[PDB]
Amino acid sequence: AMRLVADSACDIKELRGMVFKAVPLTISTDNEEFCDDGQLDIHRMLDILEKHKGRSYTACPGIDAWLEAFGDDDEIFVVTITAGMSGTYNSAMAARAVYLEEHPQAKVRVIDSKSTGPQMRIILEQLQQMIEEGKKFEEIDGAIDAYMQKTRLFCSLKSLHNLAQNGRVSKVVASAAEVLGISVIGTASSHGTLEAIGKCRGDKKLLVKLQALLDDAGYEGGKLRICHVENEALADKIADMIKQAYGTTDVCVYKAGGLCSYYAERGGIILSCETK
Ligand code: NA
Repeated sequence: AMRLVADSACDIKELRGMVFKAVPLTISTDNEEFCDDGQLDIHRMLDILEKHKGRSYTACPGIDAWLEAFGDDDEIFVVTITAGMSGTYNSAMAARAVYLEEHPQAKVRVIDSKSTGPQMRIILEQLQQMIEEGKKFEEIDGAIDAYMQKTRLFCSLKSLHNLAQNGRVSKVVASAAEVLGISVIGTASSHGTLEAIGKCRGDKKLLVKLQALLDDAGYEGGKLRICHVENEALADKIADMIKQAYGTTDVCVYKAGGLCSYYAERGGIILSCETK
């Protein structure tokens, strides 16, 4: 009975039909720690941050939190946010090291998603599908990396202040979004970093740019996952556009978790898809 584990950048807390545990990251100011778990009031956190004048920070999970999440299962897949932008992958590898010294029959694969959010979700769902198909651990461990090559992520961000203050995007890139009504469109790069594609004024222009990006990426109507930070309206417009243009039936629109809400910011969208 295999176990799936992911950091909270995956935005989800359950995978119906699977054994799954999310491991919280933490967002902090000088005054308060926000743990990205079931207790988090994200709307309140965003309100605090929008009027907070000082620096804010994020932290990866402790080794103890990973160990708790592994439980005592002998076959575990762990999906992490990109090693290109976070120490999360390393923390998971450190926890795996301890776990294997404590569980002699265990197999644990840590997967650097090279991404975040909905792309981590798509990976988790594919792991689930292969497990349900009866594939063995070693088959899944090989195959998931091949599957990941046929997935992409795009985002549209209305503010990149939190990314920029934490050194995760260049100032020049972030400055575009400082203008009211301008968003920055990005993709997950081959190095697992945020690659800015361009700027965009308004929802309709974003829909057209995304359609062009999806076409070029080899999108042909496969699985599509869209998370949003208090922008269900835009996420629903994107989903409608994609259904109409590509005939997609496997679509889910859902809310971002704490970590993705912090870095994508209010208004932000992130989407991931399977490609040919
Ligand atoms: Na903006």
